[PDB]
Amino acid sequence: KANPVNDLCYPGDFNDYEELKHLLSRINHFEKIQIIPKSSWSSHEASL
Amino acid sequence: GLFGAIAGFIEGGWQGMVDGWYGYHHSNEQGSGYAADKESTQKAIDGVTNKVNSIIDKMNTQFEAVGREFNNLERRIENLNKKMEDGFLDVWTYNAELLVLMENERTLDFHDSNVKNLYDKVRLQLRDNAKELGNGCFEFYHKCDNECMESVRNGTYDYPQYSEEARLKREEIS
Amino acid sequence: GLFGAIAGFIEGGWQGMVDGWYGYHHSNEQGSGYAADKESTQKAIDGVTNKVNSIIDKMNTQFEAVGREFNNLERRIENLNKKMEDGFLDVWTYNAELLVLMENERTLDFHDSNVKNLYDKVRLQLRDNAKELGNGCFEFYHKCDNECMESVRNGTYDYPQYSEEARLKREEIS
Amino acid sequence: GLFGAIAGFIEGGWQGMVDGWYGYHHSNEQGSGYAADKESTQKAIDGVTNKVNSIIDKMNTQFEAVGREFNNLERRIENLNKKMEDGFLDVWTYNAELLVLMENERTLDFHDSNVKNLYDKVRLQLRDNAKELGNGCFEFYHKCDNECMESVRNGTYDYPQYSEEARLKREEIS
Ligand SMILES: *[C@@H]1O[C@H](CO)[C@@H](O)[C@H](O)[C@H]1NC(C)=O
Ligand SMILES: *[C@@H]1O[C@H](CO)[C@@H](O)[C@H](O)[C@H]1NC(C)=O
Ligand SMILES: *[C@@H]1O[C@H](CO)[C@@H](O)[C@H](O)[C@H]1NC(C)=O
Repeated sequence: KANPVNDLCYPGDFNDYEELKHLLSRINHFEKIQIIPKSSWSSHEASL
Repeated sequence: GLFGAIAGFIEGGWQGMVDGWYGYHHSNEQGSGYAADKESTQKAIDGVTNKVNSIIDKMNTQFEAVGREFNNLERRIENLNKKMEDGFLDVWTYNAELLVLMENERTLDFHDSNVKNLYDKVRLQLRDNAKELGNGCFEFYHKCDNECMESVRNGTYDYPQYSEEARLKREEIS
Repeated sequence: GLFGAIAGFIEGGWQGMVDGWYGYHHSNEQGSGYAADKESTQKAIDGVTNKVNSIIDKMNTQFEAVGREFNNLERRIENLNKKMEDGFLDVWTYNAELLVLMENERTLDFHDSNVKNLYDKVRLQLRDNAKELGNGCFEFYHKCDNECMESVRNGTYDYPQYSEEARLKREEIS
Repeated sequence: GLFGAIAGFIEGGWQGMVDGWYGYHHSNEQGSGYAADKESTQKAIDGVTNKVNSIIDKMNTQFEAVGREFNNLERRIENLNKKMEDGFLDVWTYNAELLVLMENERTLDFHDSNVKNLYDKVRLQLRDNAKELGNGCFEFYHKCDNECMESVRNGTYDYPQYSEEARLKREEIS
């Protein structure tokens, strides 16, 4: 939509946001992978 | 109508002529009716169809607008993109309208010549034998059959034989 | 002059003709002078005026240059903007010049047909009664009044009555 | 061929005519051959050469592509530059093709009128003296020398003298 309702829930800015949307025009598939699994942060606390 | 064939000499169309575009009306002893000659209407069909394709073929390469977005801090570029995209559309919509406007005039004028030249050859074949009335009508002298009308229709009008009977008909009215 | 009406048959214009564009010159027993027919010059006026407006109407949508400025560290964009703005002007100045160049030829050729077709109908009405000199002049046979000249002017030339006196004049010179 | 001069009346060209574009073929007692009139072919040469230069002269101002480079982090501008440069080329290649396509039709139609009007003036000079065959041939009556053919060629055909001998030849065949 022209005016999205749920965009960047937490306040802030997306760096090079328009640069990324240009790349999405040429990509037809996306897949999720476990680059850094959760529960692997034993020192810092991730859930809270 | 620059050539004047449409209106001018012949200002009335034939609603009964549905077989083709250009044809001849015969009113002789063996009835009357409308008939068509293929060599004239076929070239017009081929010429117009080639023109119609040519408009489509030439317009194959055209500007295609694409979406670009900016981050509210670069408005000179956004204005530059906006003025470029609609500027190209304005250029291309003028070419399409101008091309359509000119080719409409060509087709109407092209049809003028074909019927005009169709009249010219019939006058050039009949010559002294017939009289020119003014609305495209020819009134010949010889009392031949309907085949002579077809002879006019295939463009094969032999002059000499018909001249003697017609010249006997040029001296009895004079 | 493709149709050949300007120059060709009639190579000399009439400076005394200020009432209209196309007209007839009569030289008979009841004096001489120039007169105009409205049905020919009015259509030319309407056609040309429509053409003049059409050039203005079609050219309503055109590129409009706007000012953009850059900070001496972005010269690729400034060069891009400079080449885009003058590039559009170069495209649009070619369309305007080409349109004017072609429509100038149309008006001259359109005027050729109107006077040519005006000659064609007068020959088609007079036919055997008059003789064709070569410079557009017709020399008819009947000794009628100036109203017959007006009859030629309103395009209402009845043939039969005038044929008998003219054919008596085709046999006395032969 | 809108005017119909090419093909139509004269459907066969002359391979033996290499001196010029338009000319006359004479077949009389003093031999036969081909001859040219300069006033017709010179104007065609000047008109066509002016047209050829006009295409080059008008196309002097055109978009010139220039190289610009970007640093892989600004692709919206690179896409904008790429679409602008090839977009202008697409606009200009359409103008060049359309201009060539239309001016090709002009030259063919311009040549139609010149030979058509060349025929028209010869018919307008000979008139009753000759007969119209159909393929552009004129068969006059008077038994004059080859100079009369040149008289037709310089467009100076005095009518009266030749009328009396021809009218004596219009009454012996009738
Ligand atoms: C039609 O014209 C062609 C021209 O060659 C001729 O062969 C044919 O006989 C004509 N038709 C008739 C019925 O004569
Ligand atoms: C002019 O032409 C019209 C054509 O209908 C005719 O009614 C009128 O009588 C003509 N003028 C004169 C003076 O005859
Ligand atoms: C050619 O035409 C010109 C026209 O003025 C004339 O002067 C000249 O005598 C003509 N040529 C001949 C051989 O008569």
